[PDB]
Amino acid sequence: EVKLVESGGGLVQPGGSLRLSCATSGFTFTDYYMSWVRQPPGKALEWLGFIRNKAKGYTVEYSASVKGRFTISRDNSQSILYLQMNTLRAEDSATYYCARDGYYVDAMDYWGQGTSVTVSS
Amino acid sequence: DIVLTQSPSSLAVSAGERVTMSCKSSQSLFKSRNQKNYLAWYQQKPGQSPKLLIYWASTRESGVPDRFTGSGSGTDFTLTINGVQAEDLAVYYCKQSYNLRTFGGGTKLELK
Ligand SMILES: O=C(O)[C@@]1(O)C[C@@H](O)[C@@H](O)[C@@H]([C@H](O)CO)O1
Repeated sequence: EVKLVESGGGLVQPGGSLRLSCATSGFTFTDYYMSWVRQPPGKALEWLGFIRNKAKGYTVEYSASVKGRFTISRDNSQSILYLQMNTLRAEDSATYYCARDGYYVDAMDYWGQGTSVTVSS
Repeated sequence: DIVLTQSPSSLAVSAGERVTMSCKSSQSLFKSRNQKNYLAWYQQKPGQSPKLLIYWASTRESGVPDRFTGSGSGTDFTLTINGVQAEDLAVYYCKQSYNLRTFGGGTKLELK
């Protein structure tokens, strides 16, 4: 059974930092990519980037929207995905979904329940 | 900077009916190598996490009911739901995975 559990959500103030976590299971972690998609309350989904798998070299990619500020890393041993965020701008706020990606179906076939981020002064 | 425009923005319908919705692309999403259209449709019920419905334009994901049918290629794609059930109420996103990933604005489905 595939499981993706995100965590580390809550109130923060802009410019600060926040570390989002995403535990996995039920599949060979290193066999797949791992993407981060976010959805601002009342808005559409946004792909932030992924981290490739073992065969590719666990290299990372980012959308122009978050490139530089956010950085993605993984922990193959424990099979845990991470999103290191920097300068939590007012439009950074939203529910953050980690997902299972790759070049097999070229899609995110498994998603987590997400973790909410709210930026309040 | 691939841009995916979905039409319409929203659409309400009664259960059991047949609906279509459009996904329009900026660049061709067709790969001449494996001859695959790098586009996927995603279902997201209100307050829940998104779910893969279809990939490679027409390939239905495992478990997804037969009434969900995806079609099109290049820049033009559509999602067809033959006999909309109550469970179907949700926002539908098309996504290009031709170069990294990009989601459309989404098409919201209502059931009255
Ligand atoms: O970024 C990748 O490594 C990846 O292989 C992801 C695939 O889904 C696919 O988009 C691919 C491009 O099509 C280039 O081959 O890039």
